Parts: sequence; C-alpha cells; structure tokens
Amino acid sequence: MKTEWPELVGKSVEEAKKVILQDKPEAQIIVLPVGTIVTMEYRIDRVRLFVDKLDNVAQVPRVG
Repeated sequence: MKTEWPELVGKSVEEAKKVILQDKPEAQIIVLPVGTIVTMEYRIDRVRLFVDKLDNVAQVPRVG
C-alpha cells in the first residue's frame, strides 16, 4: 500500500487530489493549513494535505 506522496510537495490541491485518488481510490482527502494540530486516531483511508497560503501542498502527504 502506498503511504506517502513526496512528489506532491509544491502542487495544488486539485493536482494532489487527482494523483492520490488514482493511487488510492478510497482516499478521504482532508485539507488543513500547515501547523494545524490534529487528533491522534488513525484512519488508513485518510490522506491529509497540509497546505500553504496559496493552497499548495507544503509537506509530504501521508496516510493516516
């Protein structure tokens, strides 16, 4: 199972969603500002995108 998407740093949310859904059709994609604190529970189906002021992916997306 692919768990990380280093190739998406710098890319838009639209691009990131297209790629993650190709790779991971069940993905629940969540978009948060960089630095947002999340709760600890694990979801194998979730991929969070931490984005910058311009809605570009700012750090490597991972499952969880």
